[PDB]
Amino acid sequence: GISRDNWHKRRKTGGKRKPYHKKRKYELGRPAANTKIGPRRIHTVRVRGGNKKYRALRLDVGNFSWGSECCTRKTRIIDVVYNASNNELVRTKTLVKNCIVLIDSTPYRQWYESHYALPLGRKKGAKLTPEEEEILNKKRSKKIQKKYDERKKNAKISSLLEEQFQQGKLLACIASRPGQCGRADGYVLEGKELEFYLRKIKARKG
Amino acid sequence: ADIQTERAYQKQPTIFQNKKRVLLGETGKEKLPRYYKNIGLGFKTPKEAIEGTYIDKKCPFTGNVSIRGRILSGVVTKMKMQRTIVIRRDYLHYIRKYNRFEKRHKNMSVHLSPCFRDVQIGDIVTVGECRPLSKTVRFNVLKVTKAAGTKKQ
Amino acid sequence: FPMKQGVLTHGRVRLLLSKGHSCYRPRRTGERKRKSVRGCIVDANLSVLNLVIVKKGEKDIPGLTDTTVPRRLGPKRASRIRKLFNLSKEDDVRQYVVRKPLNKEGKKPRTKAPKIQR
Amino acid sequence: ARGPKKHLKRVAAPKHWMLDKLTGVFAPRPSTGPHKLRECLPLIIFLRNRLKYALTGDEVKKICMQRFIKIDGKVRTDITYPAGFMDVISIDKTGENFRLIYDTKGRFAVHRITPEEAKYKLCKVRKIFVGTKGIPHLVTHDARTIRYPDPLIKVNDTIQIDLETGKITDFIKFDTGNLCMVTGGANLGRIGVITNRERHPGSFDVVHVKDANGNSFATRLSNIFVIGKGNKPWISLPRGKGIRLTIAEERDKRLAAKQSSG
RNA sequence: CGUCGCUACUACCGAUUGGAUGGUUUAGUGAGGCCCUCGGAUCGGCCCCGCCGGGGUGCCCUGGCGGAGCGCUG
RNA sequence: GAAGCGUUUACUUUGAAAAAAUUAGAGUGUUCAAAGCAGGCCCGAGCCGCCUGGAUACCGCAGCUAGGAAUAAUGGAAUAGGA
RNA sequence: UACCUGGUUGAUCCUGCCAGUAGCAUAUGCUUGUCUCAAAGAUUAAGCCAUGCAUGUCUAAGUACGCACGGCCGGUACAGUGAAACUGCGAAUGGCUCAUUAAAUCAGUUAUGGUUCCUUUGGUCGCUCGCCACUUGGAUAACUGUGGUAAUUCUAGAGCUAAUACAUGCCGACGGGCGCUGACCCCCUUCGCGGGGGGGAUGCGUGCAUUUAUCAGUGGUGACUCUAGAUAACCUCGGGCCGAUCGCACGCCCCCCGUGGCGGCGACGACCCAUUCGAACGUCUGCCCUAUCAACUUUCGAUGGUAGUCGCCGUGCCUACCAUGGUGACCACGGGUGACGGGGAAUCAGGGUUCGAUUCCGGAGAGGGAGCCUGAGAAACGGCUACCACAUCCAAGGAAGGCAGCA
RNA sequence: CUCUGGCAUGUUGGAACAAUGUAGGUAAGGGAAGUCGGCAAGCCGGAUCCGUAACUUCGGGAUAAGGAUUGGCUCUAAGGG
Ligand SMILES: [K+]
Ligand SMILES: [K+]
Ligand SMILES: [Mg+2]
Ligand SMILES: [Mg+2]
Ligand SMILES: [Mg+2]
Ligand SMILES: [Mg+2]
Ligand SMILES: [Mg+2]
Ligand SMILES: [Mg+2]
Ligand SMILES: [Mg+2]
Ligand SMILES: [Mg+2]
Ligand SMILES: [Mg+2]
Ligand SMILES: [Mg+2]
Ligand SMILES: [Mg+2]
Ligand SMILES: [Mg+2]
Ligand SMILES: [Mg+2]
Ligand SMILES: [Mg+2]
Ligand SMILES: [Mg+2]
Ligand SMILES: [Mg+2]
Repeated sequence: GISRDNWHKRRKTGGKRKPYHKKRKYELGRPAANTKIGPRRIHTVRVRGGNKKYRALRLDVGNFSWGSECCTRKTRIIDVVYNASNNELVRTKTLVKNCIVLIDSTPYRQWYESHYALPLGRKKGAKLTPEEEEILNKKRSKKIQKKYDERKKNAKISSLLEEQFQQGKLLACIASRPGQCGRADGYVLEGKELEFYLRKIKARKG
Repeated sequence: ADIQTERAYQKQPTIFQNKKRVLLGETGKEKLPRYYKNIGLGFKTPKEAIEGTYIDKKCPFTGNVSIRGRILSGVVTKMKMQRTIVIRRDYLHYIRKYNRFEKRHKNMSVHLSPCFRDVQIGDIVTVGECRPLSKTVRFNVLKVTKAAGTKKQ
Repeated sequence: FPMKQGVLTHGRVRLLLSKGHSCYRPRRTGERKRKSVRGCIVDANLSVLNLVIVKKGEKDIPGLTDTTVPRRLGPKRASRIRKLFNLSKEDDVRQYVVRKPLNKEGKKPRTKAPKIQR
Repeated sequence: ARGPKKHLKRVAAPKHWMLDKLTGVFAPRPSTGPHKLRECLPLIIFLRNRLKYALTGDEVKKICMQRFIKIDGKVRTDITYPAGFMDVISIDKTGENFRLIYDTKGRFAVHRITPEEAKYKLCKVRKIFVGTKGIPHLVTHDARTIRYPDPLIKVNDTIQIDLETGKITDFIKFDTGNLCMVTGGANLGRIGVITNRERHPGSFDVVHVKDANGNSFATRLSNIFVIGKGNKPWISLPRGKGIRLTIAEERDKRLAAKQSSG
């Protein structure tokens, strides 16, 4: 089948190499996963040595980490916006190792309020009252309240990040390998890397 | 130009740029840390790689490559590829019948890290064996010595 | 050639039968062999037709609905005997197991009990 | 080949097994075990060509099945078990105990030892590492691993190990001026004292060893195995005391032995 | 010494867009396996729940036929 | 006892590691030899068994190590950007 | 043993070849009394094959309701021997041949800090707080019974029955501890405020393995982006471990009792680590003849960079975007080989010249190609699928092939 | 094919749809057997990407020969002021 051998290539000087044996199993290749976005469909392929590789044909939920806040949450992927390898991979909405994707920011919003107690992602407020009126006040005691404003002076979010929290979607880069591990973990873009990819998306269409 | 001249974003994977820069620290300029390692075997990491800004995953000092195996030298021949040069090694092959030697050479394509900015054609370079970097590249440049120059008229 | 369920064509086709499909037993682990099978629809060109009565009628078919054959041998697992005999718990479970009697002419009569598992 | 080899030609067998060329075409082919097959003795040769207890392969099969052979404190029924180096071969029915140690010519020799000196065994630590929950582990020259070792044991040292428990009774540190034994190469089976350890980064270290007679020889660090504290060996050395003698003096030793016995 | 004449042998050129047998390939067709997306001949389970039933006391613990829940799902 | 060489090599010597078999070759009366890796000592019969061997050399070229520095190549300070 | 002799001339000195001479290695001719070793369808055809055999396997210790035997000792689950069959393992070793193959194979050297690994040996298996457990579920073999087919190691329907097959699934340790969340309460500088500390109800996660991101720096390297820690989380229904297994003697505790609880020796089993046997791709150097082969490679990956895919892993292995590179008179590229490489063999002053199909190591192949299942390990062929070439049986509807294994 | 501009089908109309003709098509299977002779007809054909021999006055032969693709729709890149 698909072969990963080096003997079918031309040698460095450009001469032709004659194979001295037929194809061997240990130098095989399998068809690409071509992971899509959708309901979870993960296939198991048995690999060298009796081990197990998880083919991830479709994912919809991933485990992405904020990083700057050490907050990792299991969130839902919306779509793929940029891919450094091929522009077609974005068009077919395929999840690869390094493509950047939009993820739902609700779990990070929930952690932010339950940790910082400052409105993030909100536009004008007084709209989800049955819970937000309780998280902000909590009628807490002297020390806990004193424990919350010591979490306030370091409480600040970059303008680029907080703007995306208004939109409800954060763009993040995958760090795992769907089609090998069967999962789509990654990290949220911040800083210069976030600015670099925003410029690339803007140059793509803007 | 800068280090972002392509379709992806370069960064040393061991470095976190976004270390929660808030009002307690002046922003900026918080100079990002640089990953660098001593490659061992007595070789001294160049100062350019200690404090430069280039990104090279195949660099012996600022990349994810380990030098192990044979250490050998050569002469730079061409420098018309990106981050990699070809060196020529001259040796003598002994022939028993004629009790005489025979001059032979082998060209080797080696990876040249951007830390060695001052590299011309004809210099002596010591290379160390690493994992296969390309189809025909298995050695990485460790030290550059000038070829009876260091002064240019 | 035997007829295979799901072929869905009158006639004979060749199938790459793997382990435990039908109409094929593998000679070694992982062996697959291509065999000829008959479709599941019946027509004139069939040697036999295996048919199973699912319900009784008005009377007994001669030589068929009479002289009922017993199950060759009873349950063995310590739970398959409890379901058959409504054993609750520790109601002399060992003795309730069916004891098959053996009767050969050139020997004394004797009954044989099986080893009960679990 | 398409898989593991499970045959060993008689010619391709290790030399120190001291097998001849006419009995058969194949060799014991030792099973996988604590020691590599090039530096191990299968039990079949040890009970047939060493002690002559068994005559053929099936005869050494019967003796192993009856379970009197006890290697390293455990009964072993494998006909081709790899014995290895300084392993205690105890046959309790006959009351003899053997410590498997190379002779002067780099060959394993029959070393009868006392029963109480068979209760312990020396071992060379090869890799030291820490496991999960921060538990330090230690693997020896055998495939034997122990947990919770004394933090002073480093790599290529020697640990005093007692049988039937597996604990570390004591240990020998690798240092200059320590008695050792060479376990591989040309100088295999030579008893001597460490004189110098030169090191080569990225390559194998070379150590220099001087024996009792003053002969100085070198070898690789992987062929060193310290069996004494300074000068005093911790095990009963075999006949010849692990001293190497050239072709000149074993000849006159035969003539002296022959003349005395004549 | 060479032409010429006779006889043998050896190669050479030569119309025949000669012929034969191998090898490497373009293009077209393309068996079969594998992967993916479907597909669902069949095969079970729950909802059994028309009923005789019923027990901590028509409020079923249920012994099983039986419609089949005209569904949920493997 | 830790660090570097006040060049870099070629060269030469040493050491390591370099499968066995084959070759040379040590021992051994196979009845001699080609071979083989065996074998030898006493027994007065209790010898309720003793002593050995299964060496060594060579293994080109390339790679590793430590000494020598004669021959051979290569460099240091010339706009001093020198020690 | 560092060796020559005949032949051009009327005769002589040479050049120079022809012939002689000795070995070994194939065939052949003649001859042949003894005895010890001993090669042997390689050379042409890796051309074609009838027949027979060449891979099977059970211990006390996975599963016995065959009467196929048999102790019965007689009122009991299974005495014991056990065919068959399920299960596990092996069948990827060995053996044969040398067609392909010219930096390829192979040899020496070195690396995997770039990977996988059945088995063996040693670690680990109460580390996880979370109405069956005195043991849960369904089928299927073997077996009885009805057949079909010209034929096959072809099988269907029907009826049973087990597991260390296939699934499901607890108790227990287990009392808690730790980190977050913190109702409140207490001691507080007290004073009209801040207070500096303690307890703590209630909820959320806790172990190993995986995939991420972050923090610090118990052991180890020449050098880790090593090992080990700490935090936030993930943990894939064709979905990891957290024993529903089997024998051997049989014993202790009896307060509570009196019918339970405890017990040793093993076997099997496992997620993971180490080890062993390896395997795989790599580093440097080394190969015969040919220039009536001097320029090759690059659309169709050629050389390199970036990001991915795939693979057990590193790599143009493949894809996308880029750069125009890479190799050559130190012989590239191409062609030939009556080329498998090497250890080695013959000849023997020294230097060399030929020969290595052939018993040891490595490779390759199983009529020619190609593609796969199972498995730790095969692109397997005494495994399967397809095509091509041969070729067997047939009732012409189909079925079955691979001696470069031993004969 | 159409707009501006022009015209009335070329010195007659109507009805039918025989032969023979003039002009134009199609034809199973075969494929030059027809004929003095492939006459006539038919095949091919544009563009893109490959790929092109003998011979030669070295310019050519050459669109040699031979092969693949070609629609519609939705996009994506590159080429400027
Ligand atoms: K008319
Ligand atoms: K014609
Ligand atoms: Mg049981
Ligand atoms: Mg050949
Ligand atoms: Mg050979
Ligand atoms: Mg093969
Ligand atoms: Mg297996
Ligand atoms: Mg095959
Ligand atoms: Mg008209
Ligand atoms: Mg008119
Ligand atoms: Mg007119
Ligand atoms: Mg026609
Ligand atoms: Mg036609
Ligand atoms: Mg004609
Ligand atoms: Mg005619
Ligand atoms: Mg015409
Ligand atoms: Mg023409
Ligand atoms: Mg189109």
